[PDB]
Amino acid sequence: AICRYPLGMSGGQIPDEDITASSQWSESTAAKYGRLDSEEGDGAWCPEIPVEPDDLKEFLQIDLHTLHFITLVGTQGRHAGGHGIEFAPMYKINYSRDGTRWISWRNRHGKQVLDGNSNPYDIFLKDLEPPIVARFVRFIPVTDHSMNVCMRVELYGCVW
Amino acid sequence: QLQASGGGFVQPGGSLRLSCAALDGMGWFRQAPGKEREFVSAISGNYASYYADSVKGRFTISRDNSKNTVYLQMNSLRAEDTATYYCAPQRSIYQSHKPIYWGQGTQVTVSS
Repeated sequence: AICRYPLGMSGGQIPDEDITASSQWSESTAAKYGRLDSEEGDGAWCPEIPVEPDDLKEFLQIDLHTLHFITLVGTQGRHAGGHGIEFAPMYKINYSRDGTRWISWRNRHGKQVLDGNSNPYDIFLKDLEPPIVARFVRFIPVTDHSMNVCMRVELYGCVW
Repeated sequence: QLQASGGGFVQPGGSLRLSCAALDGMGWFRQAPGKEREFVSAISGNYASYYADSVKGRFTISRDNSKNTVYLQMNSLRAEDTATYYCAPQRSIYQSHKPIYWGQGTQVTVSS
């Protein structure tokens, strides 16, 4: 219903150690930096870019530890105080309850891929219907050409 | 290095258009006296335009390719908008660690 609470990415409640990723371009672009509204490091999480439209092998993983309801997600690019250009034009959500068995989130219609950002600055809020029940959430940047992506995220929902 | 111009004194509620010329990634920044440089707006290169929450709706950015100059129409100007305005080229992470050399920036005073 109305459980759109920030789960801890910008606030710091989800600590650094709980945020992992496939790869990182630099230490300053590490997974931990992919927190919504953060300007620390080089401004976001950036993998050893670019993301290949055919091989979507890159991801940002958040470990929530307990089982949550994820009703909404929020994404941003690498604003880096107006000097950054990068963002994910699209992404897909993968999720696990045990960290072993991964489920691709799919809309009521059946589409996997969600529309991402249009710039590195503005937060884009994408609702999740059906809502996700997970302990682990993965954000996979999705593209149409080999482009450099960067992300800052936030998960919204409540605990079980 | 880019050069900004077109500033001056304006009454609250007023309007002003700033100019900039010497480069796809391009941004508008301002320095209020006693404050650090902050982002105001940027035009990417499907040309995507974005504005700081503090200037959303009130300000507009547009790139001229017949004059190789980017403009910033600042409508409904309030006191808070008093600063020295600048423009600089945006960079990819691959160029993030390269020094920034700013250039000329015009004074904009929004007083009654």
